[PDB]
Amino acid sequence: SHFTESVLKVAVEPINPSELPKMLDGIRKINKSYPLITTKVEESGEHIILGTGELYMDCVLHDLRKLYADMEVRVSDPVVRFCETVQDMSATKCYAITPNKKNTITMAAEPLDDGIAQDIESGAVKIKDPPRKVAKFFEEKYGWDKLAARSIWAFGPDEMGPNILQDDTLPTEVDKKRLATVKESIRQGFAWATREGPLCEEPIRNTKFRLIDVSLFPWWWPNYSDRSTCLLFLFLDGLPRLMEPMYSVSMTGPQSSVSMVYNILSRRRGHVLSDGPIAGTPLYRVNGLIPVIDSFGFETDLRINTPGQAMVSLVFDRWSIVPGDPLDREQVTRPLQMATAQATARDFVLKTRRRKGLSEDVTVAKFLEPEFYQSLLESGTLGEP
Amino acid sequence: LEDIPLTLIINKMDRLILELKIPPTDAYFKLKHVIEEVNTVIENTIPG
Amino acid sequence: RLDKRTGKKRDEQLRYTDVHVIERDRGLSIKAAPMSLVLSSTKGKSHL
Amino acid sequence: PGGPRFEPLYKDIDPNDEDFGEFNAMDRIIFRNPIRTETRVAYPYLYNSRPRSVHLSWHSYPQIVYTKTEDPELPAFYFDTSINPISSRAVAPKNL
Amino acid sequence: REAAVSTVNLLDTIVKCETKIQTRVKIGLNSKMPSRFPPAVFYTPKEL
Amino acid sequence: DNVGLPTPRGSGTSGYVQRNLAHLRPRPDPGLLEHDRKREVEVKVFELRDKLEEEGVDEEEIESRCSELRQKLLAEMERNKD
Amino acid sequence: AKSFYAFGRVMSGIARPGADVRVLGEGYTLDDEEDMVVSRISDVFIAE
Repeated sequence: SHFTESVLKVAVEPINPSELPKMLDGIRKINKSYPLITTKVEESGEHIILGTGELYMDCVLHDLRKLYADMEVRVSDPVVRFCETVQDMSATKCYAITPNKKNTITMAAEPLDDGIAQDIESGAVKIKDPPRKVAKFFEEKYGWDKLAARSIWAFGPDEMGPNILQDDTLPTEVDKKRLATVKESIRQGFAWATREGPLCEEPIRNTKFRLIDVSLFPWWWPNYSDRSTCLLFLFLDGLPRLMEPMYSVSMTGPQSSVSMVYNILSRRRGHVLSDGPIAGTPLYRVNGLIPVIDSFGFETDLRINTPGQAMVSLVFDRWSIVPGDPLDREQVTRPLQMATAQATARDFVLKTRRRKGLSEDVTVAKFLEPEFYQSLLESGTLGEP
Repeated sequence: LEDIPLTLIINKMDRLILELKIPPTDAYFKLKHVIEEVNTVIENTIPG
Repeated sequence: RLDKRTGKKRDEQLRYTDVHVIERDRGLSIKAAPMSLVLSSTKGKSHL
Repeated sequence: PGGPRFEPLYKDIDPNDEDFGEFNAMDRIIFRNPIRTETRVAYPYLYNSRPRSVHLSWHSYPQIVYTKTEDPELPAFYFDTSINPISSRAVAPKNL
Repeated sequence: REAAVSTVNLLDTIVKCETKIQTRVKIGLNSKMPSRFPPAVFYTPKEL
Repeated sequence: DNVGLPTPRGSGTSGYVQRNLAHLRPRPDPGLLEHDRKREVEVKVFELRDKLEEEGVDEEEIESRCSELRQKLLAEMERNKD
Repeated sequence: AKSFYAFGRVMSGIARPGADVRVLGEGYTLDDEEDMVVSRISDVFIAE
């Protein structure tokens, strides 16, 4: 178990395509040597390397070019990987129907409160633990409902996952043994859906799902696409935002450097939490926050642009909501230009879907039954296509 | 948090003597400041 | 061998456990480097 | 800024031979505060697609916390005015 | 006219060719020394 | 940044770069309420069941009390709907 | 850097060169046999 997440993303590709397999073997050697690194391949064909910061990826790419692959590699600009989140509760309780029209599943979605995601990341709750311990934990800590604390089925996308799946269904309308079989099915499908996510094909956090009644469960289910489709649609329908990682800037140097770091963090979408002397020394420490996507070249631009000498340590701190509406189809940015205050989320989601070889902006009809899509269009819960 | 036993090594005392050039009593105060900072973050990791 | 060094390498810190070329050129450790040693306590008893 | 200029080491790359095939899409990469040249020099293997025969510079040094004495009557050891003071409440063992 | 002003490569070529003409005059005299040749040598009208 | 003239040696320019300071800088659902009421009724039933279990009551008596409480909650919801 | 040395802690037993062993991956379980590779420890070193 490690400390911080590999938030920095670099798309690598070979200069000479004939040495494409050789690169992969080098990447495999990279995967052995650096523990927190994360290599992957998308459906767009370009390879993705996830690492901690600038120096980490610099050493990794040196070793990829020099130690292991022994060949030149084109390296894209360092970009960040995002997550998605839910702001408000569901307005529509939505359902999925099988292709054989046997099983129908209706449910709703909601966000979380503070501390649940950090606790499920830190191991305060385990799903392998007995349900009485989990129930009394949620009763003692956050004051949840006793039925709700005893009905939390799962965490996703993994055992320590930051998403919650729970049934609100009554035993009077749902047969419980079939509910257990489809409970295993929905658990694995929900894990797959939170592993994927609809907004950017990125993993999602700070979301809970509750299965609502009237849902019927006939026998047998060899299909998984319909439940995942409805999970993705309620992810879209829960008024979703996306969140970017934030580094915690820690600067150590005298007071002129403090004025400079205040200026730079003001310019780079950051803010200073605390400023204080280091006792017994003439150094001064400034602690603040910066986005990871705005931290590229920040340490160099601070060490260069000071009268005195300043030292920076950028460590991963948290996830936080980006300004702007990702679903705002109106707000269109211009190329060669930085994102504005309200266009930032839309720019990130647009260029992220473009980068991964995906389609254009999200189509509602892709994630719905056509009859339910027409019904929700007539109800007024959806915007214009 | 992993409950690995922990020991402290205060380093670079020549900086107390030759860089900062603080008198010996202030060197004691600096040493105690570092030790209490370490114990403060140990206490804040697990309260009580 | 260290007392035979001349020039600016006479001032170089040894850094026995920095062996990657990244570590020698950037001047910081990037890999956890293990060693095994025999060290003597004050009672004269050697420990591994 | 303030450094010497030499001939191009590898003048065998032009932007126009490599057409906008699949990877260099400017409608794909996200634009923030521009990357100045010192960033490419400081971390040469991350910001350059072909960093050939570059030298890794020393990353950083521990800061010298030394201040010269402008008063040639003070003792060698003293609490300098530029040094921030240490309080008894700056020690403050909270849980003992 | 317009397209000469807009085209960058044409301006670079014009500067290099004017430099070559002035260099031919300089090599004619004996020397390529810039201080020896103000703009008033070349760009003075032929009446003067 | 890096604009122009990889080496000034060829062209007779001696090419200092400039920022070109004339460049222009940029300028409701009722079903949700029904589910909440059902959740409140189920919370009351679970609290009654926990109180019966803490007092040492029998499982059959607890089930009968839970059924009676569910019937009473349904009657109250039907009576206090308006 | 063609190959890799595996550094770890002998928790039990004695590790000898040329030993027929089983390597258990990140998620081996008693029912999932596929996450295991038969191999031989060919060389044993003390890392300095």
